[PDB]
Amino acid sequence: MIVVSGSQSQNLAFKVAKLLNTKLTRVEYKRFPDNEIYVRIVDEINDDEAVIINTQKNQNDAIVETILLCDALRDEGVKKITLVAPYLAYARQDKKFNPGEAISIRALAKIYSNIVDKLITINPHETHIKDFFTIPFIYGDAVPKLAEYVKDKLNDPIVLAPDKGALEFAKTASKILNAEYDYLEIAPKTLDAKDRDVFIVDDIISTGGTMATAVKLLKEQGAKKIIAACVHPVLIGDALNKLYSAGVEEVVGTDTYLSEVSKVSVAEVIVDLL
Amino acid sequence: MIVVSGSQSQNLAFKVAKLLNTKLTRVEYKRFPDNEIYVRIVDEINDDEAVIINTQKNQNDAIVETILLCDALRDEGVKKITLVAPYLAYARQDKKFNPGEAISIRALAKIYSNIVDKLITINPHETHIKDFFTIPFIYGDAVPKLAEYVKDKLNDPIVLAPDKGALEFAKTASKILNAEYDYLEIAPKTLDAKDRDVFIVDDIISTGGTMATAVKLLKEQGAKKIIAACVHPVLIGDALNKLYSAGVEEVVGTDTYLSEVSKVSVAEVIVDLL
Amino acid sequence: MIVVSGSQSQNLAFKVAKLLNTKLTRVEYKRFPDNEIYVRIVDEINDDEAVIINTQKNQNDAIVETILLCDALRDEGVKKITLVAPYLAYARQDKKFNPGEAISIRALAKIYSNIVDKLITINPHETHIKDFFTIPFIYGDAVPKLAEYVKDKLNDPIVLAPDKGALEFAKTASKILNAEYDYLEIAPKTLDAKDRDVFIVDDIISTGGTMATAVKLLKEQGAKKIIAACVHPVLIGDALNKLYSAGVEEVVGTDTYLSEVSKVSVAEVIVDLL
Amino acid sequence: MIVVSGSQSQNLAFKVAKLLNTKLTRVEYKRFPDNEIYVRIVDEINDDEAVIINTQKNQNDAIVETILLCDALRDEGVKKITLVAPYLAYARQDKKFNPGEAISIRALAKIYSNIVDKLITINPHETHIKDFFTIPFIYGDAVPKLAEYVKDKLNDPIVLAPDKGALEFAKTASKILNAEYDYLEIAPKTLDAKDRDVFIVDDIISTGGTMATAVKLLKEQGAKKIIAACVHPVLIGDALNKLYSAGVEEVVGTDTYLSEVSKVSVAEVIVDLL
Ligand SMILES: Nc1ncnc2c1ncn2[C@@H]1O[C@H](COP(=O)(O)O)[C@@H](O)[C@H]1O
Ligand SMILES: Nc1ncnc2c1ncn2[C@@H]1O[C@H](COP(=O)(O)O)[C@@H](O)[C@H]1O
Ligand SMILES: Nc1ncnc2c1ncn2[C@@H]1O[C@H](COP(=O)(O)O)[C@@H](O)[C@H]1O
Ligand SMILES: Nc1ncnc2c1ncn2[C@@H]1O[C@H](COP(=O)(O)O)[C@@H](O)[C@H]1O
Ligand SMILES: O=C[C@H](O)[C@H](O)[C@H](O)COP(=O)(O)O
Ligand SMILES: O=C[C@H](O)[C@H](O)[C@H](O)COP(=O)(O)O
Ligand SMILES: O=C[C@H](O)[C@H](O)[C@H](O)COP(=O)(O)O
Ligand SMILES: O=C[C@H](O)[C@H](O)[C@H](O)COP(=O)(O)O
Repeated sequence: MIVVSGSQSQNLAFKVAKLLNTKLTRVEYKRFPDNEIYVRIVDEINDDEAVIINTQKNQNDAIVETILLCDALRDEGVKKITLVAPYLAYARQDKKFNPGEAISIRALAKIYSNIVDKLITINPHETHIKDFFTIPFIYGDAVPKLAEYVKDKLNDPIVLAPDKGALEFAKTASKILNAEYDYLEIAPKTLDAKDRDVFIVDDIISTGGTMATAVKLLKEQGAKKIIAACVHPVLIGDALNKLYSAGVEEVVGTDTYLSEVSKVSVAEVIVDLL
Repeated sequence: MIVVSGSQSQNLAFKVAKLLNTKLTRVEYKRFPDNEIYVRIVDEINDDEAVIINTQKNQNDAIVETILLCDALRDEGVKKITLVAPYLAYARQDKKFNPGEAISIRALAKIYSNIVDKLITINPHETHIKDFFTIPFIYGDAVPKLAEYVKDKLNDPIVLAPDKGALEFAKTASKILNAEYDYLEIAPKTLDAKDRDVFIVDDIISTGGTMATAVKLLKEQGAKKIIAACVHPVLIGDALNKLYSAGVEEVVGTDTYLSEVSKVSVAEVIVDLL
Repeated sequence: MIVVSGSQSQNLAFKVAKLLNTKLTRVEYKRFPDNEIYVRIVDEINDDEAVIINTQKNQNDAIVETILLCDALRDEGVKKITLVAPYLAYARQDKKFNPGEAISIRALAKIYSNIVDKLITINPHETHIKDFFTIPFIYGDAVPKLAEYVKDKLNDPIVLAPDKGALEFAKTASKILNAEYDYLEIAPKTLDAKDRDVFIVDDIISTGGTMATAVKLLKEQGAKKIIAACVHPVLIGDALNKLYSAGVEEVVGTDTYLSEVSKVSVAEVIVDLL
Repeated sequence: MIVVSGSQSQNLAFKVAKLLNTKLTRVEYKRFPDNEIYVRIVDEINDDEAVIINTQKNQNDAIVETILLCDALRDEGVKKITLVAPYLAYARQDKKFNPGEAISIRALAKIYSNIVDKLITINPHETHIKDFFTIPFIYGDAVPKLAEYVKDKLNDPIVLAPDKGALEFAKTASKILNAEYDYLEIAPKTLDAKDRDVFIVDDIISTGGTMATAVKLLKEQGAKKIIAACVHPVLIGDALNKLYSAGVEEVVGTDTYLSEVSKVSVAEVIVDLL
């Protein structure tokens, strides 16, 4: 297998290819004057199985660039193309939340199904979206790498899921830290934050309103050191400043989405799925 | 048939639907906080044949937005979807100009072929790109509307094609103005600009280097009033200022690509192809 | 005086320089790889009084590009620089609408005051913002050019201001069309739309919610042909589609802000203010 | 003193305020529908001396946002405002490299001089640009934090400055690693890479052409483990992929400019300058 760097995951692709003990296939990427995307496989591709690693922070650009990379790889032989999209755009469009809406991830699933043979992503908004794929849909989990990152800096804490739906993440981290978990329902459904360190984990932190709320509250409940983590740190606008004011000790996310707090890497999570 | 407005051609769609004596189907379009595209068909769709009019100035956004609109229309019935993309992005990637390059328009042609039943565009960079489509590929011509726009403001001129490859456009306009045509090869292959009004037409004006050159020269040859026209006025950066300095009297383009000189509309050119 | 083209008003600058019977001073503009702005005065500047015409659709880019152009012009002699900013960004920040907010136009007024000797803009959100300038603050009005555009296509109509604060524009247009004016307060404070053509004018159409409302209502009141006009057609997202569905016959704006309906030019309005 | 977070340095501001044992002043930042910037100081400001930390990756946005934050802080009391701009945009425009060009950093220096009382930046392209400021112009150095980062992972290496002008950085790092330094002039002016680990440091890595070259060469000269570092990792386009192919073992930059390799923080470098 050869590893192809997408434009948006050049360092993750490198880390992955390093773990796989492979040389990174040089791939040229540029924008024409009008801004159109240009991809070209510089190195020679003997192997006929390629792995494309390109996250989708810039949703549309990533989608079109992937469509073009596939065309260039097929045209170079490669019988099997595996697409690694750490952050998969449009996954929040599970269903028709209103009449006339378009189920985005479904439409794109159809396209991915005709251009790549396998799709691997990290912590999708919803795993049921696999039903839309006529190809293998793999999803790894980074919560554990997050749990490990903070296990070092939290004195016997309690894991908390901002909302009941994030409970699974809380539990997972809970296991790796040997702590107790629970979720907010506003106050924790069971446990009490009084005088304890807290580790709040969720899959995404977008505007930061969900966490800001949990953080502010937990502090008012007498919690001590609090660290907020998430797989995809979208952190829009002043999200970070929002959490920092709320009192968090630190905010930490992975490199599935570039942010000022993408301290944890999913490189290994990806390698084990290949 | 119903006319669906893409986000990038809202006024052209209106003009077209007006000519077709149809009501414009209200279509909701917005961006989520993270910038993902959101489309929703607000009005009810009884008819089962829709026409999508969305040019691609923002190449990637237009492509993904089209992919989502189709998904929403199929999901609403509509057995036949005709996509009108006045300006078709990635059409300059005709072939592999180097080993390892991706034939962009080919890859996207494959996608258009699986999501729409027919594709109509105005003055593609190359018409041979139809070979890539497993569906009807129609291409109209706006040169005539351009010729008509200036016939009014040029005292017995001569039509000129910047390069030999733009000759066809020159001739076409030439016919509608009853003037003589020719092309630059640097000087006009035959005719002479001395003391005459000149109408230079080409399909695209990107950086403006091609025209700036023709204009500067023709002026040095004693040409009088010069008007530069093109179907797609990409006009990147200081392109316009470049031509104005060169001495053009006016620059005029159509509405297939929004610019400060999109004075001519292709609405009717489109209607006749439907 | 010499006319300097900003990057965002290249065609307006040309039209203005044409009316002033002057040659447009060639100005180079480009972006470095990292996207920083680069300006260079290509032609020689003997005259010591320059006029910069650069609207601010891309607010921040326009502000910094203006800051750099001034530096280049002073460095070339030019004792007096007049800045023409058809659309003046940040003008909606009149005052502190909340404790801790920044009065944007005030901060920028201070900057304009130290880099240009005179500022001319078309239809500011609020004219009181002149108090913030330690230099001459001129503001022209395009409503008349708008009134003239439609006088040709509306059978004895009535001018309407969407809100009481847009009354002034309604009246102005009212005068040039000899029709009666009035404003919505929801229904017209006096006149009745029943069986009449309507011309609704306002200074800005952003999301389109204000007009969409007026249009829908007036139609329900039995109005006939309706045309919506505005000086600055910001028309965000699906604004146009919104108005078209509401039933407007046409939407028309000026070239102070590039849109698909910038059919009217303020070139002359500007020339008379110089 | 209070620490104000700019939108582009929210995490660095937090780290700095943490080191300063101060609470981060909550600052609201958002974009209106048309994209204009909106800033509001949410918390109360008793102290009359503020420190603004906002790097300029998005050059123009950062400049205007700073102009607005100052206006809001003065309006809140604050007699002294210190601006920390880790990465200072437009610093490469030292002088007029051509007739008619604008000395960008000079024009902006004038503005910074009238809105802030002190300016602190990390590793400017040129320090002579201080001549343009009528206020205190401080510049810290991150090379040492970079040297420290790699001292841990390089077996007795040699520090190399890509070009003679980056020599100073090489020497600095050289001191902290006790290794020998030198520069490329193509080959190293003195030392030889044969069988040795190499640490190449420069202030900026933009397109990556400078380093890619050094790396490729040094490898051809038999160098072993090579690590490339820089203060500002602009890393445009495929820059990283370019270096990785060239053979670098790792690329590392600071958080003055967000990138996928901003592993080293300048928080402390900044704190010591306050
Ligand atoms: N990229 C996005 N950002 C924010 N909201 C989204 C996005 N994509 C879809 N949505 C909406 O988010 C809501 C998600 O509901 P849920 O999955 O239950 O959290 C629906 O109203 C979706 O239309
Ligand atoms: N969007 C674009 N802008 C500029 N050049 C392009 C674009 N798409 C492709 N090209 C290149 O333009 C050249 C076109 O050659 P031709 O079609 O003969 O004019 C080839 O080197 C293409 O790779
Ligand atoms: N560019 C903008 N777009 C939308 N709203 C804005 C903009 N600039 C300021 N505002 C806000 O618009 C409101 C305008 O009130 P008014 O001037 O009475 O219409 C205040 O809450 C301002 O903060
Ligand atoms: N942001 C930038 N990116 C790339 N080049 C720039 C930038 N700003 C200025 N320049 C140009 O870079 C060259 C720098 O020369 P030097 O400072 O000797 O490396 C001059 O021709 C400048 O006009
Ligand atoms: O179930 C979990 C929710 O989807 C996330 O908590 C939510 O998407 C995060 O959004 P925000 O940070 O803007 O509150
Ligand atoms: O054959 C015609 C050429 O393709 C066009 O003249 C060319 O694409 C226009 O480009 P520019 O205005 O940047 O010179
Ligand atoms: O007084 C007039 C109002 O300021 C305008 O009607 C308003 O700003 C237009 O905004 P929108 O088109 O988003 O409703
Ligand atoms: O003196 C040092 C040079 O300014 C830098 O080496 C240069 O600016 C880096 O540019 P690039 O990575 O695009 O070669």
